[PDB]
Amino acid sequence: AEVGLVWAQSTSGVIGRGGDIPWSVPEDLTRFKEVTMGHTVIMGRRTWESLPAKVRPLPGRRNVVVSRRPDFVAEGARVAGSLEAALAYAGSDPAPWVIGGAQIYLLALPHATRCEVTEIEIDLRRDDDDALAPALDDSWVGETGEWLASRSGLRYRFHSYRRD
Ligand SMILES: NC(=O)C1=CN([C@@H]2O[C@H](COP(=O)(O)OP(=O)(O)OC[C@H]3O[C@@H](n4cnc5c(N)ncnc54)[C@H](OP(=O)(O)O)[C@@H]3O)[C@@H](O)[C@H]2O)C=CC1
Ligand SMILES: COc1cc(Cc2cnc(N)nc2N)cc(OC)c1OC
Ligand SMILES: [Cl-]
Repeated sequence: AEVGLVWAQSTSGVIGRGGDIPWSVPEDLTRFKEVTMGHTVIMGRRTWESLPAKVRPLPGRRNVVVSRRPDFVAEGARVAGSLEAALAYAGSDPAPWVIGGAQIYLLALPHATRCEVTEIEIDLRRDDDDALAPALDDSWVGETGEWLASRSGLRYRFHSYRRD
């Protein structure tokens, strides 16, 4: 099983602020759908909460929420008490995806063999309570696309990385 991580970050490494994603780049949500469609999507409890209620569970995917609380309620999702448990509920899924947030990416990173990153050209100065992207060392190899204009007026680009 190829455990993948998918996220969007500013160039500075911010993925979340004030419980939200601090930009609007539609092309990123489209990409996210394209990558994750048909697979398990594993998320931390706070990410689950960040999603608008009507958008969740994410359709066409098996949703899993990681919590320490074995009685946590996620309507339309399986709740798991660890990342290892989350990966077990993925079953025979050949390519489960971890979809955030900061805490869960760090948990998953040792299992991961693929990362799909959208970089957003926005000037965000890291605050103390920002959610931050994991750093990838050079065991990770891949390709970086060209800068693209979003409908938003910001630029973005895709990075695809893998390791054995
Ligand atoms: N730009 C992007 O690509 C994305 C951005 N985000 C943003 O990221 C932020 C959320 O990230 P973050 O705050 O780090 O939270 P997470 O989504 O990573 O969830 C953290 C929670 O996961 C549970 N948890 C953590 N570690 C463990 C463990 N070892 N075992 C079991 N459960 C565990 C806990 O839930 P509990 O307390 O219930 O036990 C904890 O509160 C939001 O702002 C969101 O909008 C999210 C997804 C993608
Ligand atoms: C489809 O809507 C959402 C998707 C995500 C997760 C996510 C979004 N973009 C990327 N590139 N990777 C991800 N893991 C996170 C969200 O909010 C925190 C979303 O709603 C706004
Ligand atoms: Cl990067």
